[PDB]
Amino acid sequence: MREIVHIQAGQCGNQIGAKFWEVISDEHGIDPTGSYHGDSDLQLERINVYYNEATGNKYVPRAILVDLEPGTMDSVRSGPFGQIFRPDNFVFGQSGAGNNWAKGHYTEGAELVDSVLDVVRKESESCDCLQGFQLTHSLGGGTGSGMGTLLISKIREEYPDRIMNTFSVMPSPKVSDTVVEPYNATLSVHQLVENTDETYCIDNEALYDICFRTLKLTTPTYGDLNHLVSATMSGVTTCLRFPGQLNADLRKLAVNMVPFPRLHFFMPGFAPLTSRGSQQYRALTVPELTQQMFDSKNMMAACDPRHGRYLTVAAIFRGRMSMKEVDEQMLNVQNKNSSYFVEWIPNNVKTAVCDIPPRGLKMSATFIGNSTAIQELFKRISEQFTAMFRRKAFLHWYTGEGMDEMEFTEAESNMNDLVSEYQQYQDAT
Amino acid sequence: GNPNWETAQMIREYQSTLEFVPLLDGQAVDDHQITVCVRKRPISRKEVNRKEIDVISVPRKDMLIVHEPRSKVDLTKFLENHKFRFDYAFN
Amino acid sequence: MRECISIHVGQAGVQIGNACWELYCLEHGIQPDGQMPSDKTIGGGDDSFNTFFSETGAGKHVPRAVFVDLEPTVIDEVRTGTYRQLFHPEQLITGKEDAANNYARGHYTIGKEIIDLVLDRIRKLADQCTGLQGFLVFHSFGGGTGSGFTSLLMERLSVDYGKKSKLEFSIYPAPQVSTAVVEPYNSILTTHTTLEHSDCAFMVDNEAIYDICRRNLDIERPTYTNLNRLISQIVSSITASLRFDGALNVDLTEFQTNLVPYPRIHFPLATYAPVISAEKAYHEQLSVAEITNACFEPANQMVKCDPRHGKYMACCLLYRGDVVPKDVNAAIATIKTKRSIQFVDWCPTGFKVGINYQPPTVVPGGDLAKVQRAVCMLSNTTAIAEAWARLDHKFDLMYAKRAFVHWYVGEGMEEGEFSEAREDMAALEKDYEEVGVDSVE
Amino acid sequence: MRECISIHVGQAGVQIGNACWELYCLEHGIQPDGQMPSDKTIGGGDDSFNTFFSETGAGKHVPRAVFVDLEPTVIDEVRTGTYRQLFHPEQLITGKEDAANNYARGHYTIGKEIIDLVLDRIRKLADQCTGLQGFLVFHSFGGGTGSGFTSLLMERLSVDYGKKSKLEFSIYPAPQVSTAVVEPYNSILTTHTTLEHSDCAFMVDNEAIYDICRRNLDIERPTYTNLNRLISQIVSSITASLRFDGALNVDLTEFQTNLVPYPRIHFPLATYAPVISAEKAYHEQLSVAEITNACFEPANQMVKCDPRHGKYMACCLLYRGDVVPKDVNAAIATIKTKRSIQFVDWCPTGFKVGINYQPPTVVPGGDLAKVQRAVCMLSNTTAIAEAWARLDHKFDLMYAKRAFVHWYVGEGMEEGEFSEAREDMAALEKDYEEVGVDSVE
Ligand SMILES: CC(=O)O[C@H]1C(=O)[C@@]2(C)[C@H]([C@H](OC(=O)c3ccccc3)[C@]3(O)C[C@H](OC(=O)[C@H](O)[C@@H](NC(=O)c4ccccc4)c4ccccc4)C(C)=C1C3(C)C)[C@]1(OC(C)=O)CO[C@@H]1C[C@@H]2O
Ligand SMILES: Nc1nc2c(ncn2[C@@H]2O[C@H](COP(=O)(O)OP(=O)(O)OP(=O)(O)O)[C@@H](O)[C@H]2O)c(=O)[nH]1
Ligand SMILES: Nc1nc2c(ncn2[C@@H]2O[C@H](COP(=O)(O)OP(=O)(O)OP(=O)(O)O)[C@@H](O)[C@H]2O)c(=O)[nH]1
Ligand SMILES: Nc1nc2c(ncn2[C@@H]2O[C@H](COP(=O)(O)OP(=O)(O)O)[C@@H](O)[C@H]2O)c(=O)[nH]1
Ligand SMILES: [Mg+2]
Ligand SMILES: [Mg+2]
Repeated sequence: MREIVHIQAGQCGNQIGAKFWEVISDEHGIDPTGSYHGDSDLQLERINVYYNEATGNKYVPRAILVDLEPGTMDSVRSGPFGQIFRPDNFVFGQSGAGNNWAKGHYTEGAELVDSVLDVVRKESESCDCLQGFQLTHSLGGGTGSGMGTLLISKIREEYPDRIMNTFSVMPSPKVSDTVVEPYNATLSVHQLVENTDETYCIDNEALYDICFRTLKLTTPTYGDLNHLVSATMSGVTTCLRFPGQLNADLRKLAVNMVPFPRLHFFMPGFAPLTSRGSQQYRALTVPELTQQMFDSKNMMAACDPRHGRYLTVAAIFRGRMSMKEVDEQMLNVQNKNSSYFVEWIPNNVKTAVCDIPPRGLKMSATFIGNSTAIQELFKRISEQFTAMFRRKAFLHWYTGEGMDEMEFTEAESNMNDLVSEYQQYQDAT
Repeated sequence: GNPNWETAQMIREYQSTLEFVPLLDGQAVDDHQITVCVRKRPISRKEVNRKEIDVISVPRKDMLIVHEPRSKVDLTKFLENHKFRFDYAFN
Repeated sequence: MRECISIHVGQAGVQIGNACWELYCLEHGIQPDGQMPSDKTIGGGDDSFNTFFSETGAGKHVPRAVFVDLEPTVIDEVRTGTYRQLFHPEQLITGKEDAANNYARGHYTIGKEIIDLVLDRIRKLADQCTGLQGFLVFHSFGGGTGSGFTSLLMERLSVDYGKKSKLEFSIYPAPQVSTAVVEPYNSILTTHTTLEHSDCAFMVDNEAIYDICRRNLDIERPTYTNLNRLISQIVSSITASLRFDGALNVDLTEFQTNLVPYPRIHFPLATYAPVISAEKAYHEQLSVAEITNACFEPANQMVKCDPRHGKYMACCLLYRGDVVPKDVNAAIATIKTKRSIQFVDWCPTGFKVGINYQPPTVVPGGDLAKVQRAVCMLSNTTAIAEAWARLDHKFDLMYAKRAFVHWYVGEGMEEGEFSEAREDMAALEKDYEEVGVDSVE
Repeated sequence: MRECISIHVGQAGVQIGNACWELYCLEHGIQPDGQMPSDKTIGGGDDSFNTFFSETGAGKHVPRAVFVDLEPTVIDEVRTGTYRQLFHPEQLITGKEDAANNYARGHYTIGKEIIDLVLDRIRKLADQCTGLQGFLVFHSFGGGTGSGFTSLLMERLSVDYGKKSKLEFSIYPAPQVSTAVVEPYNSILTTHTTLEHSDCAFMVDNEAIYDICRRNLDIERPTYTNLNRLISQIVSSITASLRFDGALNVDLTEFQTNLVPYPRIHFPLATYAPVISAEKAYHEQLSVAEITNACFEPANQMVKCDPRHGKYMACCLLYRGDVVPKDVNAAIATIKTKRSIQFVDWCPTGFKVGINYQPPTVVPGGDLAKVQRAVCMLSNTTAIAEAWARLDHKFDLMYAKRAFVHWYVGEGMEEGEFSEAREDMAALEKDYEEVGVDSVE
C-alpha cells in the first residue's frame, strides 16, 4: 500500500507537525506510546501509510525533523508526543538560520543536508512503495525557507516521480512577524514553482479571522491555528487511509486540480467550523457543508476569492453521505457562480467521498481550490520586494554569506511570471 | 590584472574632471608674512614594484587634493575630496 | 548550548554588572554562593542555563563574566560584597593608575600591557562553550576605560574571533547634563571603532532615564542603584530567548538580520514599559495594547531623542510573560494607522515580534513590582542623528580653541586622530540624511 | 619486579630528595619509621611496591636511595629530622670540605677518593633487584658537586652497568636570575658528560617555577620547600607506571624509544597542571580538555623557554587519576589543529598518552589540594636551543676576560677543558638548527 514520508522544517514546521501527529493518532486511535487501543478494526488497514511498525505492537511515524535547532528540541521531546518519534530522526545542527535565507540554503544547509538525506534514504527503503513526501514548512523564516527548499531541490532530484506536497505557510499583508520577510518569500517561491507538484498557500490572517469571525474564540493561541491547519492535513490523505465510495489519492487530486505545471498554488478550506457547547442551532447536512466551504470568510490563504475566477476545485467529502446531494449541490454552485469560475472548462468541481468521518463529527469536508485570486498573495510580496531591493536595503546579510545580486533578479522574474499567468485567466474571453 | 586597480580607476577618471593648472618656475612672489610650504616627493623605485597607487593630486599652485578609498552605506566605493589650500602647493 | 560572554568595561560597565548578575541569580534560583537550593526541592530541571553559567562538578555555578577597569577601587566592592564567592577570582583589576577620563590612556598607554591578561582570559573562557557566541560588552562613552580600553578590546576581538555577534550596551553622553568636561572628546573618539567592529550598539542615556524614574516610578531622588536595574531589566529581555521557552524566540543572530539595514547604521535606541510604581500597579489594566502604546510618546524613550522628528527603519517588539499572540496584531495595526509614527517607504514590513512567556521578575529592594507582561522595543530611527549633532557641536565648540588636547597628544596619541574621528561623525551623520529621504520618480 | 635506584647528588639533589621521599611514603602508607599501619587494617596488598622500597623481614621498609654531597651540613638535617630512622644509615657524607662551586673540586680533587665508597654502595644495592633498572639521578647544574661529582658518577656508571636507562633531573641556570657568579662556568662543563652518558636529561628551572608559584598557586613568598614539591609531583608521575595500575602504562624504556629522536637531543622540558590554589580548586571544571590545554600557553612551562619560537619533535602526555581514554583524543585533535603549536614534517605521529589511574595525592602542609586528574607533558622542543644561547653568552662574556679560571686549572684540571666544552655546546646548538628545518624538493 501507499506510504508517505513527513518532513518538518522551520520552527513553524514542527509546531504544526507536533499537532499534526496528534490528529493522525486520534484518528487511528493510538496512545502516546504507540500502542494500538482503537475502537474498530477498520483503522488498522492503513497504519502502513503514516506509522511503520516496531517490535512489540508499537507504531512509529515516519517523521523526519530537520528543524529541531535546540531551542525547539527539548519542547518537542518534552511535549505530549515526544515519546512517539524515533530519536534518530531528530536531525539538526547548531547556530540556526537567523531568519536568513542564505544561512539556510548555502552555509548551514550544506553542512546538514547530508545528515538529513542519510535518514531520508533509510526511510524510503523501509517501504513497499512511496508516493508521498509531505513537507510542513513556512515561508518568511530561516530554516523553513532556505533549508526547507534545499531538501526539495535534493529529494525531487533523487525521486523525480513522487507527489511532493508542501503545506507552505505564507506571509501576510498586515501581520509582519519578520522584517526580512519579503526576501524569504521571493527566494522560496522561486524554488517551489520548479520543484513541487502541489503546495498549499496558508496565511495567518485568514486563520486569525476564522477564530474570531466564525469560531468566536476569545484568545486563539498558536495551538488553535495549527489545529485548523492539521484538520486539512488529515483531509487530503483521508481516501488513502480509509475506504470510501469515490476515492481520491494525492495524485487524482494533483492531476485534476492543476491545469498547467506552474499553476499549483492552492488555498485550503474546511467545514464544519462553528462555535458551540452542546446546543448548536443548525443541522449537519450536505447543503449545510457546501455554503460554508465556498464562503469567502472560510478560506485560509487570506485573499478574496470573488476577485478572481476559480480554475478548478476539489471537495473531499467525508462521513456517510448521499451522492445525489453531493453531485447536485456541486452543480448549483457552479451555475449561480458562472462568472466566478472559468467558463472554458467543462465542469470545474470534482468530488471525493470517503466513508469514515472524524471522531466527534458526523460529516466533514475539505475545500481545496485552485484560483486566480491568489494573484494577490504574489503581487503584495512583489511590491514589498522591489521596495526593499531598489535601495539594496538588507542585502549585506545575504551577499556576506555567498549569494550574488543576480540571484535576486532571477527570483523576482519567476514570481512576476506567475502573476502574468494568473492575470490572464482572471480576465474573460 | 592588478588587484587594487579599481580604486585607482576612479583616480585616473578624476584627473580629467577639473583643469590642471600646475606650478611652473619663475612666477611672481607676493608678501606672505607667514608661508606654508608643502612638497610632494616623486615616486620611488620600490613603490612600482609594490603595486602603489598615487593618491596625491596637485591641481594648482595654492591647492592640493588628496583622495581616499571609502565606501557608501551600500558598500559602494567612492573617492572623498579632501580639499586643502596652501600657498605654495608643489608638484 | 547557545551562550554569551558578558564583558563589562569601565566603572559604568562594572556598576551595571552589579545588577545584571543580581537579576540572573534570582530568576534561575542561584544563591550568592553558587548553589541552587530552589530546584533541589523539586529535584529536576537544568534551570541554571549554560547561556550565562558554567557549571562545575561540585554543584557550584560560575558566570561567563570578565571585567576590566584599570582601577582597583571599583572591583574591590565586588571582591568584598555579597557576590564575593560567586564569580571566578580572575576579575581583572590590574591598573596601577586610573585612565583619567581620556582616550589616550586609554587605547595606547596603560590599556596596552594589561590587554595581554584580557585576551588570554577570554580564550580560556570561550573554549568551554559549544555553539552560539555573542560578546555582551558593557561600557560607557565619555569615560577613560569605557571609551579607550573598549576600543582596544574591539580591534583585538574582531581578529581572534572574526564574525561573531557583538552587542555592546553603551551609556551615551546626555545633551544637557554632563558629569565631565572632557566627555565630548572621548565620545567622538570611541565611535571610530564602535562603527567598524561592534555590529550592534545599544545606546542608552542618563537624563532620559532620570525622567522615567521621576514621572512613572515617582522616585524623587534616584541614585545609580535605581538606574542600573532598569538597564538590567532591558538586558534581560534582550537575551531572554536564549534561556527561556517562548512562542517566538529571537536569537542574537536574528537581531543582526532584522535591526540593521546597512552595515553602519546600527544604533537602535532601546525602550521598556516601566509604569509600575507599585502604587500604580493597581489602577491600571496594562494589557497588550497598553504596553505597546508606551513607545508612542517620547517621554518613554531611553535616549533624550525625539522620534517624531525622524523616520523609523525597523523595530523589534520583544515581549515577556502572559502575552497571547493574537493581541499583538491588534496593537500593531493600530500603530501602522497613526500618522506621526512615521516609517520610510523602503521598509513596508516594519515590525518583528518575539514572544517569550517567562514573566519579568522583581529584584527585592524596590522599586517596581510584579507586572504580568512587558516589552523591550528596539528601533533604529533616523532621530538618533539629532542626538549626535548635539554632541558634534560640543566637540566643535572646543576644538577651535585647542582646549584639553595636550593631555591627548602627550600620551602617545597623535593630534591628527581628532579630525579623523570628526570626518567619520560628519559623514556618519550625513548617512542618516540620505536614508530617511525617499526617492521620487 | 621493575625498580629504580634514586641517586641524589649535591645539595639541590638532596633537598629535592627530602620531598620526593616525603611523597612516596604518603601514597603507599609508609610511616617515617618504616612500618605500614595503613594496610594492616585491611590485611592485604603489597602496596610498598618494590620499585622504590626494599623490604626486610621485620616489616620495616628501606628505600632504594643513596646520596652523596661532600658536605655534612646537608645530610645532618636528614640524619636528625623526621626521616632519621627510615633510610639506611649509609647516606654517604664523607667530605672534609665542600666543593666550593667549581667543576675542578669536582671531577678531580675531592670527588676522587670518595667515589670508591659510592660505586661499591650501588653494587651492594643494585644486586638486590631482579628486572628493570633505571638510575634516577638528582642534581643541579652550576653547583660544585651537582656538576662535578655527577660527571664522575656518570662515566663510572656507564661502564659498570652499560646500557641501563639513566633519567637525570637537572636544575638548569636561569637566564635572568643566578645565585652564583661562577654558575655559567659549571653548567657548560657538566654538559660534556650529560650529553654522552645520561640518556635522558630532564631540565627544570627556578625562575619559571617562581612565576607558577606566584600566578597560579598565588603564593607571594615561595621558599625552597614549596618549589621542591612541584618537582616531586612531576617525578612521581614520571615513575608512576612502574608502581600503579593504569590503562596505558609507559615504562622507563618506553621514554627512550619515543622521546629521543637522535642520540644527542635528549632534553625534554617537563610541565604539569598546577592551577590548584586551593581557593581556585572550586570555580573551575578541570576536565581533560582543560588540563591538556595548560601546555599551550608559555606561562606554564617549567623552563624559562618560549615554545612558540621553535618546533616540537615528540611529546609524552602522562595522565593521572580519573581520565577516560576517549576524552584524551578530543584534547589531541584540538592541539593538532592550532597553528602556533608547530610540529616538524618528519614526525607526523606527535603524541603518546600514558593513562595511569591513580590520583595524585596531597602533601599535608600546603600548598595545592585534591584535584581529580593531572598531566606531566614531556616534550623535547627546538626551543631549548635559545635557552642555551643565553648561557653560552654568559660563558663567552667572561672567557675573553680570563676570569675565575685560576681556581679551575689550579685544582688539577687543565685550562684546555673549557674550549673542549665550548666546542660541544657550539656544535650541540648547531644540531637544533638543522633538525627544526625541513628539507625541500
Ligand atoms: C460535542 C461536540 O460535538 O463537540 C465538537 C464541537 O463542538 C466543534 C465546535 C469542534 C471543536 O473544535 C474546536 O473547538 C477547535 C479547536 C481548535 C482548533 C480547531 C477547532 C472540538 O474541540 C473538536 C472536536 O473534533 C473532533 O473530535 C475531530 O475528530 C477533530 N479532532 C481534533 O481536532 C482533535 C482535538 C484534540 C485532540 C485530538 C484531535 C479532527 C478533525 C479533523 C481531522 C482529525 C481530527 C469536536 C467534533 C468537537 C469539540 C471537541 C468541541 C470544531 O472543530 C473540529 C475540528 O471539529 C470547531 O468547529 C467544529 C465543529 C464541532 O461541532
Ligand atoms: N548608569 C550609570 N552610569 C554611570 C555609572 N558610573 C558612571 N556612569 C556614567 O559614566 C560616565 C563616566 O564614565 P565612567 O564609567 O565613570 O568612567 P571610566 O570608564 O571608569 O573611565 P575613567 O574613570 O575615565 O578611567 C558618566 O556619564 C557617568 O554618569 C553607573 O554606575 N551607572
Ligand atoms: N629547587 C632547588 N634548587 C636549589 C636547592 N638548593 C640549591 N638550589 C639551586 O642549585 C644551585 C646551586 O647548587 P647547589 O646544589 O646549592 O650546589 P652544590 O651541588 O651543593 O655544590 P657546591 O656547594 O658547589 O659544592 C642554584 O641554582 C640554586 O638555586 C633546592 O633545595 N631546591
Ligand atoms: N501557524 C503557526 N505559525 C507560526 C508558528 N511559529 C511561527 N509561526 C509563523 O512562522 C513565521 C516565522 O517563522 P518561524 O517558523 O518561527 O522561523 P524559523 O524557525 O526560522 O523557520 C511567521 O510568519 C510566524 O507567524 C506556529 O507555531 N504556528
Ligand atoms: Mg573610572
Ligand atoms: Mg653545596
